[PDB]
Amino acid sequence: SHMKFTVEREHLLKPLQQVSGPLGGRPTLPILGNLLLQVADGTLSLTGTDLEMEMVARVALVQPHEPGATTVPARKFFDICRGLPEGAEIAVQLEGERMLVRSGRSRFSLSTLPAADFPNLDDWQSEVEFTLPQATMKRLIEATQFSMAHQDVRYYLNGMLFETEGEELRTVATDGHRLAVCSMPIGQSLPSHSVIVPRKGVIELMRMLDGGDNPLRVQIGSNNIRAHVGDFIFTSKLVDGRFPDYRRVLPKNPDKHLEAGCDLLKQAFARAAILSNEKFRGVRLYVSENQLKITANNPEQEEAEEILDVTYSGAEMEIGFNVSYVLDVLNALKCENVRMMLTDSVSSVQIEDAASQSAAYVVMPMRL
Amino acid sequence: SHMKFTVEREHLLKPLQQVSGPLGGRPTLPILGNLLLQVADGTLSLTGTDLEMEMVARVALVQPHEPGATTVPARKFFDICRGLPEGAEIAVQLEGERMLVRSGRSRFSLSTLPAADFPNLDDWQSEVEFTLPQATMKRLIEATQFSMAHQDVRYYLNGMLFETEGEELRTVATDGHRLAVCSMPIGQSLPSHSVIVPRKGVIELMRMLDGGDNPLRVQIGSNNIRAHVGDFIFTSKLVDGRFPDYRRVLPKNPDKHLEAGCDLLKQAFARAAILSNEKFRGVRLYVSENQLKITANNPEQEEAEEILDVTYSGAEMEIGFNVSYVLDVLNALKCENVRMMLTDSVSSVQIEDAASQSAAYVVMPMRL
Amino acid sequence: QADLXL
Amino acid sequence: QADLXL
Repeated sequence: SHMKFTVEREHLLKPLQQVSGPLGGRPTLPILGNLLLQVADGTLSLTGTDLEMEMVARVALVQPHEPGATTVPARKFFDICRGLPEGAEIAVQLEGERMLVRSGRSRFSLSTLPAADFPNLDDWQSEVEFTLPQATMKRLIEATQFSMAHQDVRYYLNGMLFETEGEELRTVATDGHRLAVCSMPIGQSLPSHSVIVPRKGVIELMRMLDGGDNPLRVQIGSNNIRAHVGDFIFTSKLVDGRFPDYRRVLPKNPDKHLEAGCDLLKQAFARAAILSNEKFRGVRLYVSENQLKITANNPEQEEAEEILDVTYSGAEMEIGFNVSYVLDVLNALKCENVRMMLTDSVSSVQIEDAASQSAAYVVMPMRL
Repeated sequence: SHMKFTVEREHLLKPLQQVSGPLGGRPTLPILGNLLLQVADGTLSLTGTDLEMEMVARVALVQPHEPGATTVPARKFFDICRGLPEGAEIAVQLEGERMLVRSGRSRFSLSTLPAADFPNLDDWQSEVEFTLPQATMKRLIEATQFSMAHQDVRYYLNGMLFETEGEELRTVATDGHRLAVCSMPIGQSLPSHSVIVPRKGVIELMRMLDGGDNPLRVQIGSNNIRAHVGDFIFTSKLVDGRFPDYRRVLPKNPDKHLEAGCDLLKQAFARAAILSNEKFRGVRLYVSENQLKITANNPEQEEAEEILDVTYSGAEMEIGFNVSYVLDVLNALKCENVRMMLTDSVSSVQIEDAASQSAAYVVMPMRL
Repeated sequence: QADLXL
Repeated sequence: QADLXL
């Protein structure tokens, strides 16, 4: 190969950072630490992969260039380009098994691995397609991602449900103790479809959405998902499993409704958490006419107690929660007031913005 | 104990953070995770220790209070005060073996350990005393601390030499490969004295200084040091050993002098470092008439090369250095131009601000 | 901790 | 790496 290109540092830095996204997780196969570089039809393509997902960036080439392909260590190449001064011109050329980088009086010779060895995802067909604002996709992911399981044996929970229904796009995430669900209108009629995006890909897609107005084109296949925004393309294999129905966890007929200031609740739970058991993180909620009492105890017999003025008219009840799950929800709700819908001490609780029904959170209580 | 006090959160946060400094993440003894609280003569005193050093803070009490003393978990007490809202009034009282903390409708009951069990450093006599501005002490420590050894077998290097000579205070730090020395006038005739402050104490003393109008009073005993600034008192045991002589490391008659822009040198070494050996971090410097060439190679046979215009009149020479040691010096020198004094490829090199002789840095080369 | 009835 | 002659 005789791949050759010359590009401005400023046009290369964001693409490098973006395609280096799937390179987390310390992969064993050495080429997985490399980026695939391809020159063809006046375009430089950069690809980063982890075998499950691919991140692609396209850079227009206006300066003399020669077609070809190679793979280069991602971290070293990024650090070199990042380390060069603002407005630097980066001249790249291949010499046998080495990639030469020239800028000003700086020269770098990098070891390569053949482009022919770079893993790629199998070709697939899109079956569902739609366009939506970047901010809408980001909101759907940010509102629910903290509720995804991390390394659960129920592999289908280590990710996020993306469901199309009517004119809405819905995201669902659960770890079996708590659930998050967000729905947004996308002003387009859609077929009923649901897919599971792996957690690693969900995170990388969310980090890819940084621009404003700019539309996101989504293509969903039987085993893959693709999202394109500007010069960036995110592709991932889907999790091949059946996701639980979120409707099963929603309180059937909640008879108890609590309303309180979001920040006031958040700060009271955060202080009470200090004296909660380090392992179980249990807090006790005492709900009575217009008052909430939060208590936390630990094995050292230390105790925290917080009393808040809230809006509540119902029967008095005591309920236990893992304070971290409650704090995660309150931190996700960027609002003034919070609503809590309860039934009894052993049943699920729904937490929402008192003013909006777009995102619902369900936390299962603890006996303690 | 009768101990009772009420103080503003804003007057308690800085003292709590400061006295907690010597506290390790894993105390071997439960009392070592506690802060001693003492009320006497209208003052609240707070003490934290690790047995080698102690940090004391004094808070004036203007609201009703009762004398007494107790010890309380540092982390929990700090988190409670930090977690309370801005402008909160914190009311503290003892109730049996628990310490009650009350603010608004927030109530916290903490476990205590008797004040009589709190470890105290032994009584000692000061033999050397002087006063200097906080900014002067901060400069002396900041200019040299990065060159202290961390866990060297030569225990006397895991710290900093503080030396008084004439009207000057000098700090020396070395790890056996590189050395840093800074001298400042203190406008007071002093006896010739030198002591070794443990590295943990050096870091503690550094963090307590904020470069304000408050002078720092230093007291040096045969086995201890004490530093008083404003309402803070830092005391540490000294390292019982003999510190080597910095003067024998200084190039005797350097025949080669290099001058270059500090940032230009720093950025060239930082880029060349990317392709240096990960363990040994070796870079090669080739000095010729008004030119510096920096090269770095790794076991993967990758190579970085940087060429710089410098001021250099001397015979051509090749010298190897650990790039991290060079970068540490350049980062410590907050200046425009740097001077490098060399003899040959096997001898020590002195680095300093081309415009100031206040601080000097000596780096021993690596064989090429 | 109770499980959500998934 | 050469040692400083301490």
